[PDB]
Amino acid sequence: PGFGSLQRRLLQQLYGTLPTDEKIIFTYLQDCQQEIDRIIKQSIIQKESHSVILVGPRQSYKTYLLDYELSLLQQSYKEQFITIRLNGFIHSEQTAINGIATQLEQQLQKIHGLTEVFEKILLLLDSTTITVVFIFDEIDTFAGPVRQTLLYNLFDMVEHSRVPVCIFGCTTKLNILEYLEKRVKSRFSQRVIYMPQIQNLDDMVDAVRNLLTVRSEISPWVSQWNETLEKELSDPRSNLNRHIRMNFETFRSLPTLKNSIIPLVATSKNFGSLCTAIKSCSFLDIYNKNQLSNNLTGRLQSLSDLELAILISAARVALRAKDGSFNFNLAYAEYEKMIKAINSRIPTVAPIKLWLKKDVKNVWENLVQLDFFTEKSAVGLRDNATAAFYASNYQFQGTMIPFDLRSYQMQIILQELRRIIPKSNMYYSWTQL
Amino acid sequence: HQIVETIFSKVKKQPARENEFASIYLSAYSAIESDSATTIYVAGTPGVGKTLTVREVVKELLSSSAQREIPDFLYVEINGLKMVKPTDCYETLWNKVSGERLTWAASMESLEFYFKRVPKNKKKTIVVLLDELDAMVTKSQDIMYNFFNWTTYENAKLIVIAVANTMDLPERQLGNKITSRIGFTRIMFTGYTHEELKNIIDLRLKGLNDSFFYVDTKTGNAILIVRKVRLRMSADAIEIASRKVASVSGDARRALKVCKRAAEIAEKHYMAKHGYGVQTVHITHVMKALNETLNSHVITFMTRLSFTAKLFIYALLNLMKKNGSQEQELGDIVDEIKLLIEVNGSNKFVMEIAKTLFQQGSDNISEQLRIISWDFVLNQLLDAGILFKQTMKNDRICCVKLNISVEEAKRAMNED
Amino acid sequence: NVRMMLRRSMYKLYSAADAEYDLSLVENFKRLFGKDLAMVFNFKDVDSINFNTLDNFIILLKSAFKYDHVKISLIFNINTNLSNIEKNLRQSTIRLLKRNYHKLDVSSNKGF
Amino acid sequence: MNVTTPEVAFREYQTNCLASYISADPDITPSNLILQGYSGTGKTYTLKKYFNANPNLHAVWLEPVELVSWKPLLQAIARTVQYKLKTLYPNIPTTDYDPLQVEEPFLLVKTLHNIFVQYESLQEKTCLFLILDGFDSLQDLDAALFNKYIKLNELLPKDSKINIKFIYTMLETSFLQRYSTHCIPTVMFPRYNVDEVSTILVMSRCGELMEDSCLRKRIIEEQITDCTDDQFQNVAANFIHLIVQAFHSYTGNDIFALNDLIDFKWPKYVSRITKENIFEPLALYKSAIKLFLSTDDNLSQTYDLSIISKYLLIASYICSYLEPRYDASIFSPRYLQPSLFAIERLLAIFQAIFPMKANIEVFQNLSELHTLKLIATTMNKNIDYLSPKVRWKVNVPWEIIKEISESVHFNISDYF
Ligand SMILES: Nc1ncnc2c1ncn2[C@@H]1O[C@H](COP(=O)(O)OP(=O)(O)OP(=O)(O)O)[C@@H](O)[C@H]1O
Ligand SMILES: Nc1ncnc2c1ncn2[C@@H]1O[C@H](COP(=O)(O)OP(=O)(O)OP(=O)(O)O)[C@@H](O)[C@H]1O
Ligand SMILES: Nc1ncnc2c1ncn2[C@@H]1O[C@H](COP(=O)(O)OP(=O)(O)OP(=O)(O)O)[C@@H](O)[C@H]1O
Repeated sequence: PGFGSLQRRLLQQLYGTLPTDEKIIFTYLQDCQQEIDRIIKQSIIQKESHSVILVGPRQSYKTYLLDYELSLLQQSYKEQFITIRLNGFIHSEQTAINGIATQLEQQLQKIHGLTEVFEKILLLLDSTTITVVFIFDEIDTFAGPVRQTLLYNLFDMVEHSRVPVCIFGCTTKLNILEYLEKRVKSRFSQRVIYMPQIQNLDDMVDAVRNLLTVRSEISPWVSQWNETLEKELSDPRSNLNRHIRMNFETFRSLPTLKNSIIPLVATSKNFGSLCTAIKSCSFLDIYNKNQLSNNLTGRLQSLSDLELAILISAARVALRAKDGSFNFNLAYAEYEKMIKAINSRIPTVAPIKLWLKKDVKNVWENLVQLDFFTEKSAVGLRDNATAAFYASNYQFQGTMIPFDLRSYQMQIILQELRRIIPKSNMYYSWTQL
Repeated sequence: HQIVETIFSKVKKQPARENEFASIYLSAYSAIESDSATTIYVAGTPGVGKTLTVREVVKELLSSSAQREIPDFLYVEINGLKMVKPTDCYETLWNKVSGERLTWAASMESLEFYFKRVPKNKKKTIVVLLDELDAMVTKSQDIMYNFFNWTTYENAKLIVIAVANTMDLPERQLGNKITSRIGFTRIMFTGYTHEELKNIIDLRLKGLNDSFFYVDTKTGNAILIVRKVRLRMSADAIEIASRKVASVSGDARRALKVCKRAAEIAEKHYMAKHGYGVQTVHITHVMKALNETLNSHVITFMTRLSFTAKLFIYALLNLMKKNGSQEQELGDIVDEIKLLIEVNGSNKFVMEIAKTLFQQGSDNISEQLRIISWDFVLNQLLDAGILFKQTMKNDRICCVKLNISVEEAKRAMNED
Repeated sequence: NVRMMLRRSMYKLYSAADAEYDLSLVENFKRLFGKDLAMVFNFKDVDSINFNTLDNFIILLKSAFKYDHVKISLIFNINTNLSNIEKNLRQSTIRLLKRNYHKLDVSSNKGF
Repeated sequence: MNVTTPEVAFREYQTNCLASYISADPDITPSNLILQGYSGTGKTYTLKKYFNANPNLHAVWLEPVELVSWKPLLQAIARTVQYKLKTLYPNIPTTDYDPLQVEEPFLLVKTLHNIFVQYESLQEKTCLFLILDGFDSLQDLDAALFNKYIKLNELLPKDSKINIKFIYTMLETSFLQRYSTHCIPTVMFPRYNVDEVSTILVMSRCGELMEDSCLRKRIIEEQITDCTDDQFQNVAANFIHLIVQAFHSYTGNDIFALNDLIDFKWPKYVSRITKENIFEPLALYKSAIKLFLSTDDNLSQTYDLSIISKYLLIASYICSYLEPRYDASIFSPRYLQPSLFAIERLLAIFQAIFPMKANIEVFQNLSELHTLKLIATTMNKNIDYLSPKVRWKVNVPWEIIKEISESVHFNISDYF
């Protein structure tokens, strides 16, 4: 019964929504964390004006630091900062202004209980007085070839506002200083901060230690949990340590490892079960193979005999072709030819079905949907709504020409088939030309 | 809590365009005093002092109007990058001149009627500043045309000043109709020299260099004139700042920002050693600001990438060498990585690295056609802007190209 | 496209109902007009319709059978032989159609 | 917090994964969750099966399949969330917001914020599991759409007592691989094995067929005396195994096609049932053989055409598959798509092969063929036959041209 308390405590720490007094800052992040915190405190406590962009890939803990700093400062300066949040994906170049207008009023309501828009905002702040905080995710989206009036005004307000003004930007591009136009680039304070990447296995081991340890006596098994965690992080031959090393070698986004670990803690039913699972550490293999179950090999292992034979025949035509193109007629011709060959190599007796061309249509439809084939020049999923509009307006020839003559290209080359297809398969001998 | 200011606060808190000021004022005074209408064109790179000089000219013309050397006039300031829509210019201009709130179509016609038809004696002189004029360009370029066209009307009594990126823009982008009206009245602002940047910094810090302060030993709060402390900034530090910035851009803001950055660095040095007699801002403080402006994080970030990303870039470079091409299909790279693994396959740990890359070190996973996290690193390089990928829903014929320069990639691979 | 098809079908349905623009109109039809709905979709010329759009629109209409107050009937006008449709539609849709279908010749040359 | 788990067969791992990431406390659940699997994988079945065992979870169900574009998808979220909140907690005084006012995602965020503020008086923080089934099945879809719903709830105020916890279901793998860097918790559905599909069909569609009217007739007609429900179950079960083993290489491993085949062939198989057919299903197989020898998914002298039309369609095929080089020699690439040609060639070849001059009946038959779509043109809208830009091609396979040649006694087989 009491195991549930610790099991929930572990998950609550894992998701990261801890109280500011209980929250964790990883060691390798602390330098940039203090660099950000100094600017934030200068802008809020000491009424300075600044503009900063944070750099780093997605899931690099970039916004977590800002959230931690604001949650810290809300304890002592609750009445002295206003936060404005804008996201590049949701807010367009039009909807940003309305978002700012609504959020300013929303903050002011709980506080009290564009040539002139920004100036009137400043005048309202002056007449009601508080430091205005701007947070931007996906700066590159705002910094596109579309006119950058929003950031142009925001960075101009830094050294001209009668009210303290601070701007934080978030993006993953490294060429940010070329994304921003020369007009905007000039006005920006250019104190670019690059998030510290994990660069040693010691960094990741310490991050795991910080993340999974329990610092308070929530449960009587907290001492056992911390000790077991440190033991498994200590012995180099631990299964968990091996998996952590593999993660570090493969990809260095820590939240991926966090999300991988979450099911292990969540599924645990008892402390003994938790200890056995974390020692064996076998369920990460199951998770990883399920991550791989809908890959090319996973889809290929599920096909039927006739589907596999038609796939092999299509691959052979693609291989013989100069451009790799093929169609239904050639595929069925090769299927008939290989069935004839297989029958011929079986001696005739003195006194295998070639499926009808109509029945093979269902097999063709199955394979086209499972993405083993693709249309000659299929762009696939378009990038943006305007591209989707122009795509849906147009009528492609490949959708009009008959089912038997649509041109396709192959995704699994015959060599990959020979790697994957078991040799016990009857059609395996045709995986060679 | 009290706002604590250290000795460096005044340095962070805190005359070069007189000839340009005189030239603009001379033309403006001649046109305004004669009750005429004309178009004034201003161009230059950002941060050289265009807008500030124009504001100084306008303020001094108002001073002349206060002295009644010239008659009264009305000033309107418009920035092209502050408008929500281009049509708002017509509404805003008529709103300031007349106080009305008509639509853009009515206001544009009202402005056309006002400048052309209304008698001169029934008007007040109007001066308009169209900041970021090149940002107001529409498909029909009417904003570029109509405002300057109204200055050709002798009854307008209208003065229009425009700020644009380039001097020869009317010839490069506008028609002969607009270009002739603008004519010869154009003025250009050139970026400052290093000594001018040094002079501006010294002027901003005229009363602060070598000055004494009273500084609270318990909090670090400083009062310009508890113990007596002095502050200084190295002249060579200013010189190396001025020379570096002037070799990069004429933007005066960068030179001011560097001094603020250097002062902030010195402030950190002061606070770190004290843990809250002359505080000289040293050339190392300036060079630190210059270093972060020049150095690029690309190479170190690449050297800090995971193993799979480095292997991807190495294989792509190997294909670039073996093919002499700029882009390689994933059909090439996926099996070129296999080739590079196989060539060294005679080594024992190559078996373990293959088990990691193709079965993730588990027996329950069968052979994969992609290395583990192929998609992850492929997207991550695209997310960081390192890599360029073309849209195609085929996982083999899709082409991949480096966005970064080749030599820095080679250097990053060498350091592994 | 399917977007236009559903919109126009709902427009005609609403016009008829008010003479006495999406699937919610079918869902809320009884709560609006108090009567059950029976739809007869008359495909006036199958041989000229983009079979992809029709194939997807049939699957779209397939969701309407969740409602107990709606019934649908489809009429196909074919100039060529019946098998010309079988080549162009996907075999998933043919299995939907085949469960309840009737075949009728309306030519004027019926046996002299 | 603890959530009970239904025993969904062949989805045990995914049921455990949905026991994870879903709980009463919003501090123990993620902002986004994706379940992925191709059609006929059980995701819509399994998710509803899991929610049907834990009513306390407040789930909202929507289907982009019905909602054609993104505007209906946005509006339905607000509508259904508002209605569900009224259904759950009615006593709180609230004010309605029109779901048709949601024209932008920002407006969706605004409306959600307003609704949660209206419920702020709630004692405890609670989850709101908004569910979207088949996100990629949306017909008006683009890549940039999904990020807008990934990064949505962080714009909501975290103080709100109601927290939205999105759940998505997806079909394609090429959709997931553009969003792998986000590390979103993902639960995967692989295609079922044959042993799984057969048992799923036996468990699901056995009793429904077992008591249909068709058997309600035949049982009495054959005067079965010792029949019990177990015999019914076994006899019905044998049918599914027979159809699966007969048509597995044709359908594949899809439940839908097997269900449709069972639906079509079940009355006919029941028809063959006699007194001696039950208790020996081998005889049932040995009498209904022709059901298992043809798919019978077909919807039903195949073409009855005029002689002029027949020869026109012969000549058009000759034009479409004979290279233009041979028109001056023979008369004086089957697997490939047909090449284009001109009417001038068609008329000449038709005149050269018919056993006719230029009476209107020839052109009438040609236009009839085009209306029959036995011959295609290079246009889609506003057909303009007489315009010179249009070109012609054959839309008929060889297997029909051969029969036409036989019916008109022509020898196309000797021209190639
Ligand atoms: N309020 C929060 N509480 C707990 N964890 C959080 C919070 N906000 C973010 N995180 C953590 O942040 C990690 C991902 O990084 P983060 O959210 O900071 O990046 P981001 O802002 O999405 O990045 P980018 O804009 O560069 O794509 C996740 O592992 C998540 O747990
Ligand atoms: N001669 C100068 N002396 C002091 N400060 C100057 C001088 N020239 C420019 N500055 C500083 O540069 C700032 C920007 O100047 P200004 O508004 O004229 O920009 P600009 O040259 O038109 O360029 P941008 O297009 O980037 O606005 C001013 O606020 C001022 O502090
Ligand atoms: N474990 C199972 N046991 C029994 N029946 C199952 C099982 N899994 C799936 N099914 C069957 O699968 C059928 C198809 O529903 P399913 O949930 O598979 O659709 P789907 O893959 O979400 O479809 P779509 O992509 O068209 O929305 C259901 O009618 C259900 O009976």
